Amino acid sequence: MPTLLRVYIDGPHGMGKTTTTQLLVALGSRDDIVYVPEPMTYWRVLGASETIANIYTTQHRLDQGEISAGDAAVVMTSANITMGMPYAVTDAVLAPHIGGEAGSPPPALTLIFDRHPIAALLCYPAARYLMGSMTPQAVLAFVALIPPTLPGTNIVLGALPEDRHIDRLAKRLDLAMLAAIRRVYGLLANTVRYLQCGGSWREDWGQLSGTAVPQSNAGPRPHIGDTLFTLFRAPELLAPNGDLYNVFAWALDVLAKRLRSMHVFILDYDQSPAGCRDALLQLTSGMVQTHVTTPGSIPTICDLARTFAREMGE
Amino acid sequence: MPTLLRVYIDGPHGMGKTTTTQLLRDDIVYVPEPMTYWRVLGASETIANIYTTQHRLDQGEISAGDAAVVMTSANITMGMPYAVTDAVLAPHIGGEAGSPPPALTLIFDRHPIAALLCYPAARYLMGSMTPQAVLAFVALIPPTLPGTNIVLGALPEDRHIDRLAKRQRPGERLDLAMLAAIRRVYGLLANTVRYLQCGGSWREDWGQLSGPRPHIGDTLFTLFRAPELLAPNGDLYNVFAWALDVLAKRLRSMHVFILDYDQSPAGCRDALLQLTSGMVQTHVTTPGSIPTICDLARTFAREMGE
Ligand SMILES: Cc1cn([C@H]2C[C@H](O)[C@@H](CO)O2)c(=O)[nH]c1=O
Ligand SMILES: Cc1cn([C@H]2C[C@H](O)[C@@H](CO)O2)c(=O)[nH]c1=O
Repeated sequence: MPTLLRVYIDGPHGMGKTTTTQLLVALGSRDDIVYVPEPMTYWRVLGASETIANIYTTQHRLDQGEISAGDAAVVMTSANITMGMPYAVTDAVLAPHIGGEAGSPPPALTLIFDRHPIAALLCYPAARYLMGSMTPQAVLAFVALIPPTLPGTNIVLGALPEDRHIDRLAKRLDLAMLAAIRRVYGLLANTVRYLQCGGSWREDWGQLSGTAVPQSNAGPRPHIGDTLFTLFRAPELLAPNGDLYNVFAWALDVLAKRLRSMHVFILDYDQSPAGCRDALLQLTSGMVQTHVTTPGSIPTICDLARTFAREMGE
Repeated sequence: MPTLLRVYIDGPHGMGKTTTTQLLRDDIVYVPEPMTYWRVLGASETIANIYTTQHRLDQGEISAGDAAVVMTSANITMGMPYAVTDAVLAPHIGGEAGSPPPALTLIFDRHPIAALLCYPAARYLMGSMTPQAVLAFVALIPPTLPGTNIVLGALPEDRHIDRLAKRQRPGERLDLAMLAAIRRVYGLLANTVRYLQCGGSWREDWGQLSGPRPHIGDTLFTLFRAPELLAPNGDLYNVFAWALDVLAKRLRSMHVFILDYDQSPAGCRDALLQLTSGMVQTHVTTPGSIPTICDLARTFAREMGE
């Protein structure tokens, strides 16, 4: 059976993920590498009217004190359903074709995705919770809906000094949001690593008590205060005993299950587009490939990707 | 390895699902309605907010767009406990056992599809939710594990209205339009499983909606013929078509059983218990899966069901 290499490029917006990814696709043979792009058209038209604008306008309104935190959360929660739709539908139709993990000879097909389901089911929500525009309950609700992690889930997150990032981003201008999203993804990288080194949130929960003070596949085990777990020490989720309600505890259990088997890689975006491209292309060497389930899975996957790209990525 | 029997009691609210499961020490556990999560843990009085917003919309006090945001947002809270529970329980489910008594029997008050498909679909028919939001929920429906036995209810509308009147939840408003919508959605749901099990292919029969199983117009597929989901030439956009493909996959392997609720509580209880004979049991994955499942159930019940 042919082998497949799925690679999800994710991380804070504005680092050059899109530019880079296409440079990567450009180099490959026409048909042995397909790109599932950002579904902009679904966010601006198909699923709803100008979703990105509504998000930014609401955060701005909230900041100005024109609407309440509750009003903002409803809007943000609702908008996040639209933002994550295409990732979730694509994951559900693609899953059946993924077989077991083959190994780190060239893959018959290579699927480059612009973001992974967790961007919308974990990362953006958590960032919005840090911005005060989303409840911690809604965040964990999204987390509980994260699809089972299939074998060969290779994710690439990005590295970029904040000044370089601000610069690159700056052509609404929300630097607090940029910081938030930056912290969320840092935490995420630490969380996979924490999970892969044996970290048990239930065992280290007691080590959290405090406030706010990154590698994904290298280094020692991070302190739980440096992982996504710290975010959920919110008073809304805590009971009279001081411990988390089980509903939320189970959601953190889901979070750990989902992130422990993922393969995370860091791409240094502080270089030219071609550098990033050559950079990303060299990381593919250590990513895990998987077998497809049917002999005709390759073409089906190709159709899906092209159709997705044509209908939703511009 | 011990065998487990999972039974999800679902259907429109107000038929007596709860009474019947209550009436029906350690070889059968009940995962109840997570009322406390809906009223306190996840958010403040979620059922009230739902009914108030439908009522406000009806009065013309807010727009259809405003209603959908609130409705979409609230549906996240309503389905949270079912989704979290499904996610932690899945790992313990093994393959099917067969067509002797099961070591453990899990009775649930509703299945993830009530909040991930049925309520949203009904609110769409009520004008308080977009068809895009509905399919977004459908796309998140957890993979259907083996032994997914779901019991839906049968009850004449007059008997239902009559009964609904008295079991009004905290914040609920007696809405007959909403009752009809939810009744239709579940009727369609039942037909859809059957359609799917008999070979029905929505892509092949889609044309009959604009031109020995049910007709596609009697399944959930009819609801997604909404103009919002179609391109200028009438075609369903692929994003939505894929969502329908997820819907068929999820519902085809489900085991649906109809319980007649037009009878006394003990009648229903026995009725339900006689239906368990044809439900599919599965093996658990670890030897210590039973107790873990028991803990889960009890803890869920204690923390969220009152
Ligand atoms: C993926 C995703 C992106 N975004 C934002 C980041 C950028 O502003 C823009 C491009 O992805 O959208 C969200 O707000 N939510 C999401 O789930
Ligand atoms: C499960 C669920 C229930 N409900 C409502 C219907 C009834 O008011 C009550 C069910 O006991 O809650 C929703 O509005 N949405 C859902 O997803």
